[PDB]
Amino acid sequence: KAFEKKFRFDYTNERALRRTLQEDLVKDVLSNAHIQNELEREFERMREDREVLRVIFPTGDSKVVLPCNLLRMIWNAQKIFHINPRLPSDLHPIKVVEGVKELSKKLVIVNGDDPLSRQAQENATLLFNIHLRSTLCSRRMAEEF
Amino acid sequence: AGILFEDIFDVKDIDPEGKKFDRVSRLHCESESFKMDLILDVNIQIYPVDLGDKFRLVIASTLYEDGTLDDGEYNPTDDRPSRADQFEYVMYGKVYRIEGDETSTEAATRLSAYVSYGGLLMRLQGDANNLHGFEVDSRVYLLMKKLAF
Amino acid sequence: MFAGLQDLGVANGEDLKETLTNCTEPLKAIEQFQTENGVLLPSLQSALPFLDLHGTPRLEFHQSVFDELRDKLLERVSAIASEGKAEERYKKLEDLLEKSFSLVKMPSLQPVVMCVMKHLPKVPEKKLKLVMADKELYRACAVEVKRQIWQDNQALFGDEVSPLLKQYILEKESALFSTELSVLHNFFSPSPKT
Amino acid sequence: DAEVQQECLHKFSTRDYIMEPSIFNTLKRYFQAGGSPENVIQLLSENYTAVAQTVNLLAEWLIQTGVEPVQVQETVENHLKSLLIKHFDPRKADSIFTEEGETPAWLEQMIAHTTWRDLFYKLAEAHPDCLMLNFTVKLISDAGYQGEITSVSTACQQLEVFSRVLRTSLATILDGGEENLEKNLPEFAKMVCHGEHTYLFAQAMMSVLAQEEQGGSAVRRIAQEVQRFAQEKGHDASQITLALGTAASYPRACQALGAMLSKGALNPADITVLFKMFTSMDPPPVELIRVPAFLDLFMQSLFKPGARINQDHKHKYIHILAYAASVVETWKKNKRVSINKDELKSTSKAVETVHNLCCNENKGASELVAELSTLYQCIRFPVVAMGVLKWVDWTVSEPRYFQLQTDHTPVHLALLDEISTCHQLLHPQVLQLLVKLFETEHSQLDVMEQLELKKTLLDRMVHLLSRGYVLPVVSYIRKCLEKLDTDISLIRYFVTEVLDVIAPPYTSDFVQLFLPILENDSIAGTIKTEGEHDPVTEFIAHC
Amino acid sequence: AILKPRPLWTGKQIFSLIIPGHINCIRTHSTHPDDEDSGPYKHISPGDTKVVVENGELIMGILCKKSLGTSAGSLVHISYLEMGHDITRLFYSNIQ
Amino acid sequence: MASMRESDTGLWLHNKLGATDELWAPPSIASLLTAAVIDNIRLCFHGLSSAVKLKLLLGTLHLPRRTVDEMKGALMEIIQLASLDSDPWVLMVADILKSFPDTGSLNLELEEQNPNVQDILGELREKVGECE
Repeated sequence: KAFEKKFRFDYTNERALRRTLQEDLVKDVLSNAHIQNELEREFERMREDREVLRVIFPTGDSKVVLPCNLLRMIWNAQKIFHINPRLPSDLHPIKVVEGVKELSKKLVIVNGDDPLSRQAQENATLLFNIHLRSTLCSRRMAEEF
Repeated sequence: AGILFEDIFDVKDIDPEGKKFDRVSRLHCESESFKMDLILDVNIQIYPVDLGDKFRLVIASTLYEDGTLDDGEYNPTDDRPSRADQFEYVMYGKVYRIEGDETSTEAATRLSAYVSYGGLLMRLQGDANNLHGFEVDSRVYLLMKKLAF
Repeated sequence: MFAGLQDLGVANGEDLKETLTNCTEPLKAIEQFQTENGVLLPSLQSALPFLDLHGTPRLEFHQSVFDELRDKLLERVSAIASEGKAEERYKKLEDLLEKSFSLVKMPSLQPVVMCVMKHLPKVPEKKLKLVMADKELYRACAVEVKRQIWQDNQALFGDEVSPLLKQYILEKESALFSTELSVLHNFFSPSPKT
Repeated sequence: DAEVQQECLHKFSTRDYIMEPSIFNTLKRYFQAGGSPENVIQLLSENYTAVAQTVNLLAEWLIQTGVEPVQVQETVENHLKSLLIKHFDPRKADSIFTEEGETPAWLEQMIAHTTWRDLFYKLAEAHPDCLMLNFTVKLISDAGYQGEITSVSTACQQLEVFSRVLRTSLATILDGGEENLEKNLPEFAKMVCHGEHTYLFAQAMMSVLAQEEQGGSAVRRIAQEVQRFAQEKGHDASQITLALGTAASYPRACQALGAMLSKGALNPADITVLFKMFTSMDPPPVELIRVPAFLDLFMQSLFKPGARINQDHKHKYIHILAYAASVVETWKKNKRVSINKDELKSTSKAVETVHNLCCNENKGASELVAELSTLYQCIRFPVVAMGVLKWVDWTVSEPRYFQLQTDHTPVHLALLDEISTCHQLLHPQVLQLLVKLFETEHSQLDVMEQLELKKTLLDRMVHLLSRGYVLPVVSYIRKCLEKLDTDISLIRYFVTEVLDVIAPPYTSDFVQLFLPILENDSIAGTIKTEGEHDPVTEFIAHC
Repeated sequence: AILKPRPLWTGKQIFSLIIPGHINCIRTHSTHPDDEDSGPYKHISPGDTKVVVENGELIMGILCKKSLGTSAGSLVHISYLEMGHDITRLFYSNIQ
Repeated sequence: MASMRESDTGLWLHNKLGATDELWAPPSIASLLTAAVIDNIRLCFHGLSSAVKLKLLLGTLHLPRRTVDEMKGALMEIIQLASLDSDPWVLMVADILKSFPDTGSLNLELEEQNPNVQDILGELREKVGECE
């Protein structure tokens, strides 16, 4: 229940959208069905990654070692660009989803287009991709960062 | 002008957890008109206070009445008029956190502004109406003066 | 659509037309029919002006009340099928069935009759025979009524079974004559449980 | 008339058009248009349904099968209510009432039930502009059902009726004792404190009556109950009460107490001010600081575990509490005559020792028992004893305390017995604490320790009964036995010990409350044993 | 940090100049009570624990080996990860 | 601190204090009492409804001591002007509050041609005498 309430980014309530997003964006995310489908697919992939994590990590040890400190980079961006985390921002959630998807392409460990190479590359950056998608979520970028 | 907030406070309590530091004292003060709580760290060695004292607290963005918005560097050779001429204790710091009873649907009725004056912390907790000039990562002057009434 | 109402005294559309044909002032008779013979409740009569005022005629909420009372009756009898003394309540359900067998022919109350027949473990034989005479009443009847019907109906039971036997033969001859000539999938390949 | 006839015929085509409320109007229009009614009759032949008659037929079917007719009527009326709320239009109702111009008898049937009257109240609230709603309200008032109309806020806006209600309620309160005050307090307090003006006037008259030193304690208690109820509702008027009193000569004390009660906390500055003035040669009226809320906050500060207080002002706190509790003053005609300060040194030392014992939660209970002599010596004062009981209340209020409590019959219950013995006024508080302990159903310990704790609590409440606090204890036992929240063995042992310790004769109230206790089979079939001294048989025979 | 009655700076204010660039770091002092983070005064520490650095400025907290030592996430570690190695060398020398 | 005219002052008072649901005077009344409003109430007190009068009079006590000290004469004037209203509630409240700005206390006078007060005091006193 906590996972769903923290990573869903419901597009039903309008007051919360006005509080977190500008008016030019709330109507777009409320009327467009494609955006809602993309958001639902994002949440489903997050749930699959959650299942994969619970399979790989028994005993509930959430401490891991990873290359980039995403939270510290988010904090640095907040301090550099003077976010003022009190007013609604200008960031379409579809922009966040597309940015994460295109970023996942560039971070390559195994170089090649072979299906074997594709699978090896997907495995090598699996944990980092899961962490990145769990950090740069559509809801977190609009409710927490 | 640049007066972010002004009110009269009376020292309702001094540091209740005990004197952690000898030269710095914690003060819990209440308001008179807007009824907002204040927590402040003061240099008790140079500006001694005790229980029951009252003072005027005027949080201001700049010390100059014309609001020329100085950069924030120490230039003692400045002959321009300043608010500090009519205040006994002046501190300069930056606001670093703003809290509130914000809900996911409607706004916040109570705010809590946290400011650090180079180590000495102050928390001003009150209704949201009186705290509107506080924007995080901005410079603030303290400008308190004791009252004899 | 409204046959059998005359038996219990509730006038149907046939007698209503036959009466209004030779009546000069239908208004007063209609009023006395809807008020006296209908819902004799002062609360509903006081409600009528408000419902006129909204512009939604008395038709709609009268139909809603009739449907909700029908639903309440069926749900109450469903609870009745498992509460109270078994034999006494079974006889009460039989009494309700013999009262509603006159109204079984009117579809707005036919579901009540079929529901009562379904709830009653053993429908009277004459009612079963009359239901068997009509196709709609037979098909609408639940599995319990079908079980009670089939016990004494040899030809009807055989005729109902026959299409299933024909379907079994058709699928058996489709399996025996199938192009999937594989060892792992033959006529006897599936386990008996499957 | 082609369009009119065509639209009428199309209307007739709808399923069951005959029972329109304008079918009179529609058929009159059709007759005016010259259309012959045989087409209407032929169309309505297949276009009729008994949506009015067969509803009743199903009703008697349900009645015959065994359903209550009253329930069927209630369901029908509730559905009618709902469909009327969803199908109501006021302006056309005003139009038709202007057309009619008479009082509707169908409106009398409309009002005749309570649910429909509530529907009218809701409609009048929703559509205040409409005329028929005001007309129905005035008809309800004339018919005698003005009481069902909203009167909680109407009572506040009326002076004399509210005054008479207050007078009658207080007279009934003083007639029936505290048992009836507990019953009349909710409604009277809600009526008084729902309106601020009513609260102010009521407090004014209570303060004026309490001016008399003869019997003014009851009036002051009434005023305290009213002000406590007002505070529990989020309305703060403590400064108003201070302004009512003689705090004019001591503005500092009034301001300090007003601030302390407004913020609801204990601050060193105002307490230091009060200590300085009261310890001086001209102390203010002590009765001003005798408000129960301030003393309750003070006990929360110095008794509740986890509460931290300034050690450098703890002596001032103790002195203030001692002066408020133990130091006595003489008043004649509201004039200060003399001050008795005898209970100031030993009392303050006892308060300090008890506070140190209570607020030192790191020390075990064994250490507290080790100083039982001093504990009993200090527990003999009313304020100190009540503070001890409060400290025990918060200390045991933690569910984990019973897990850390390793005695079947602990020392806390012995201190409760001492509290019951020491002062008669503290008996309601001991009873409340015992009820809180017993009603606490535990799902985290073994049932055996719960049974032992309940048996010990039964012993404590037997002790409460012995010291004269009989009626509430007996009533609580009767309620528990009739609620089946107590084990039958517990009830049997309790009643056995009660009848073992007590002796005839017995008052009318005691026997009247105890005869139904034996009337329950759970006692008749258990306690009744073959022996020369059978308590149940003896009590039955003696009555 | 204080202008009247006498201009006095603070150790944290001077140390903010030593911290390079705009470094963001959060640590806890060696004597930080655990229950403090539970109740009120979470962001305003009575004991001056909970080291917080924003924009390369020491907002609050007392520095010890937990934040300047050879531990993961220490101030020197964040300096080396964010800034280069020359800047970190200057940081070491300036502190000393 | 603009000079709010009589009709405008009445509109402002019936908008800020028009909450019939709020039979309790809100603490905001402490900030709703200033020099200009009290001065201009001299003409708009006629048009105020009885609930508005009661709310304002009950809120007049929720003031700082320094504010009462610096705003004495205007408050005496408003008390004497409130003592000429049709509702006896306002009359009695102003009569008792006339001593608030002077000493900080409330006057205590009753049974002065107040039939409800007379009946209440008499019956409660006789009942207390019966159950002393």
